Amino acid sequence: YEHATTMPSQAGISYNTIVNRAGYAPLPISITPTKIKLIPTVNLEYVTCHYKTGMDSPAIKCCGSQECTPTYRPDEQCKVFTGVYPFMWGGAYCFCDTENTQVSKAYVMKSDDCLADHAEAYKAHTASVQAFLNITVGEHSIVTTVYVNGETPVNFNGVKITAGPLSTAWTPFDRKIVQYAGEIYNYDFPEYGAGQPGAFGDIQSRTVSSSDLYANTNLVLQRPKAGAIHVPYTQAPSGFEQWKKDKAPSLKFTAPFGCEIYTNPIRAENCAVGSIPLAFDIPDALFTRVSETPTLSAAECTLNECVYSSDFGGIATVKYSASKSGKCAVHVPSGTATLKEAAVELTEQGSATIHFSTANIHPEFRLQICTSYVTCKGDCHPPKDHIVTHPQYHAQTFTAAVSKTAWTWLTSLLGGSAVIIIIGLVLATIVAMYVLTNQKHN
Amino acid sequence: YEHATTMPSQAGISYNTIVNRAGYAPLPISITPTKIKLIPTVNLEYVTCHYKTGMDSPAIKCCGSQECTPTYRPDEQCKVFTGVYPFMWGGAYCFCDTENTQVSKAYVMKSDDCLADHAEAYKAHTASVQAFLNITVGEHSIVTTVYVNGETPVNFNGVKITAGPLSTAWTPFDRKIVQYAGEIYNYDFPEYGAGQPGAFGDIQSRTVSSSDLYANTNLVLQRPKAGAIHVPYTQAPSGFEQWKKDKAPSLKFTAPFGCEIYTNPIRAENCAVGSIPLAFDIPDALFTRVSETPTLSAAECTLNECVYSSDFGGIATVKYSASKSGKCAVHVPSGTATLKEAAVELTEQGSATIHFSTANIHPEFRLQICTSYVTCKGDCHPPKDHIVTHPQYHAQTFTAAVSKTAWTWLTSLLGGSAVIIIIGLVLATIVAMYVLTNQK
Amino acid sequence: FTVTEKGWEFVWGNHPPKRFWAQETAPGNPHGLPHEVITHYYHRYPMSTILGLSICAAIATVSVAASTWLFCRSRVACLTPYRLTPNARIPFCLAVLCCAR
Repeated sequence: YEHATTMPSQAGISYNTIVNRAGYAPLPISITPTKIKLIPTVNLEYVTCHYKTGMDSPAIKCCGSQECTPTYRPDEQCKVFTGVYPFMWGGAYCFCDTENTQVSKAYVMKSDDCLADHAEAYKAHTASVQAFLNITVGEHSIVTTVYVNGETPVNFNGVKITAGPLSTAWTPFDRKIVQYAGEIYNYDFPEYGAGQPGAFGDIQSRTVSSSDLYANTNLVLQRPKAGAIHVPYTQAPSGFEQWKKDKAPSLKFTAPFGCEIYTNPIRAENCAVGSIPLAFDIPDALFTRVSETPTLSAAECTLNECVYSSDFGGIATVKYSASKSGKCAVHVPSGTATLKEAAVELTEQGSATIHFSTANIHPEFRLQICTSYVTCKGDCHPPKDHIVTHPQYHAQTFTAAVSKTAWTWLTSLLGGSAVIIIIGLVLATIVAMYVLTNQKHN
Repeated sequence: YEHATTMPSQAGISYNTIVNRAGYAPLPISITPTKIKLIPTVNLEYVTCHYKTGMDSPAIKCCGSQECTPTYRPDEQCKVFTGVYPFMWGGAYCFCDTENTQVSKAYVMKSDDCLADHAEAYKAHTASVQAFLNITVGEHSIVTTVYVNGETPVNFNGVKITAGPLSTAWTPFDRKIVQYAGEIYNYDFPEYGAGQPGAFGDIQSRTVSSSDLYANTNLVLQRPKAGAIHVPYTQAPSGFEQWKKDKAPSLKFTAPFGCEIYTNPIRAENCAVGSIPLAFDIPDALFTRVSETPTLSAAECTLNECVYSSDFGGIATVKYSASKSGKCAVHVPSGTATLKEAAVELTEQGSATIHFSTANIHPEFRLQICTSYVTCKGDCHPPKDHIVTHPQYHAQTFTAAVSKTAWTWLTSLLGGSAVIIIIGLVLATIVAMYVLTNQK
Repeated sequence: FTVTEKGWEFVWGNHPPKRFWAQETAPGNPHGLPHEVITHYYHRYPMSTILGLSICAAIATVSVAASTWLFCRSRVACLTPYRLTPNARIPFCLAVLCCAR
């Protein structure tokens, strides 16, 4: 039996329904979503870290001339300095006054702490939604990771459930992503080979153990001080450190719809957006007949408590009579009241006490109990808290809180003016006919 | 300096252009694509293989009764048969006539040859084109893999080249892909848990060593023969073998645009679809002044031979008088005719030979040698081979092969009618004025 | 801060996140004294209330104006054939109804 329904994309809250085959017993279905992930297709480009300007020892020749032999190290600067009279601790180094030669050679390599302290630059596109449902169809419950593409069914007890695709293609993640220290940022990093000095990605190692890194760190060798053996350089500071000093806050704190960004798979959690459709391919064996379930006669519904709070702040009470003692489903077909439980276990002459939730000020819904319909009617009152620490358990219908007094003010001041204009039009018509009757005289 | 150009996506055929800076030397550019890949994002959903119905040994209790103990094996059946009189080689097993009981248990397990003989069921989306170029910009030549998204530049000698994205999002692959033995199939496999017996995917293991398989093979246990210890069973035959028997041919035989499906990773190569835009960021140091290059005076172009074939079938002779002996660029601006080489080395008073390629019966194209512009003009002849084994080196211009005689026939049949109708209208106007004159 | 029915969340240092949710407890009484229901539905639904009062005032004004227009035209159409007679003896019933001399 093909049954299609729709579930809102919101974790924690139980979603209840029933299936009414036209001549059989109603089959209750309950789905409570627990954890709804969103895992993009993530593509590593490069990592970066702090650099470490390595320097070779100065090659000194006395009354000679050196040359520049390159090594093709990253950003490998080299320069030959003439007119140098260096000193060691044990006196001067050459005897020649001039024509001595010192060679400075510097290069950029990545830091020793690159392994545990690095930032991963990614690209993300075309995410994949995946929920941890908890389905109950005819008191047979499973807990299964369902995938919410339009296929990939979950099978249990012959029942085939296909939870279709989300109504929205929204993702919190951008086209480019930086991951650093368990937190994830929407940063527009430059491409490989486009890294600029002083900003994020001046070092670009392809992987953590790539052993071939791009480096553009504005390194310039300088002339040594007269009488000293050192290699003086001048370069722009660590762009990774400067990225860490600025760092507009993580996507964990800035994401729309209240998402919960996590790390080891890059994923978002519990983004309250969209809605999941559902397909139920139910076999015919589960449809129990009518007379194998209880069936009421002369039932009546009264409202004990009625507060239009956020949770189950209404209590309806059903006095019933039925010639069996078993459980049967309860359901509200409109979205007027959201019931708490899905079934009520019955005696033969007792009473039932259900808990509902509603946004209405004058609730009038038609409760469906075992196979019948009672009408639960009352008046709800405002709740005592302004602010609660749990979300809403009902749906705000348009014209839900219109408060019959204000229905009377909209009926009188808008329908009464129509009464004024129709009696004016009738009076005008009677006047026109009476003028024509008076001028029938000639 | 931004220089934007567009290259047709086709391997092997060289692409030549020059940058004409208004007061500096012309700068040659030569780009030959070697291998154009096309790689979809590929996601493994399950594997499948031949199966193997595992059977348990029959549990016989002599004059008793048995029960069913589920082992929760895949597609496991357990029926229990009463009224048995089994046999071994050493006579009868039990000694009763009735009330003996035999338990049969069968289950499905994936085959022993699953590791080296199995089909991998993937899902494809969102291709990522990548290209092996060979770039020469002013006798600086590299060979470098490029990524042809609209970024990820290639850097050599200060030049920053970025190959823009393809003008077409075409992929030879469908949403669903099966790989079997180096060959790839657009095949709409059933989802995991949706396998049917006797068809593809009646056995579904999530990975190759997953230790959890989905089996829907229509296994049914039968009743054994009187006086025999065996487990009889009936089931639908293997759907991986039936899928190998069906197997409409691979994607390297049915794909359009000449694509070549390979799988070390799953990719297509050398599809002749679309075109790569290019972006040149040329620095201001490569532009030599004009006076340090050769420059001609009194140059003249004559066509020696001219065949409007598919290869280079035209020879033009350019006689010049050079101020200095050195190599310089040759280029044709239009797609009227495509030259063979990008540079010509000059003497001071020699005559140069260029090889070009055209579709025009009557070509009139303006060459660009070092900084001048000569006008090459002639007539081509039809080739001799009907079918060649190399693709087309030039462009198909609309009205390229009109063969001037047919220009004369079209111009006569299209212009004489207009001449006759305008002299008819002028004659009508003169007759109207003559009537208005005579009615005075 | 302003917290709506769609939610709100803050983090204070190393404390865990606290989510809060507003629920519909507006100041006023929706059950009488019609300047109290208007403040209730103004703090409750601010944008819809001004549009509703604007269109209800516009329809009431147009209706009262057009009814007064039609009644005055019908009074003129009644009394004009009895005000062009040179004796002008308007009968008594139309004098009481149409408010004549």
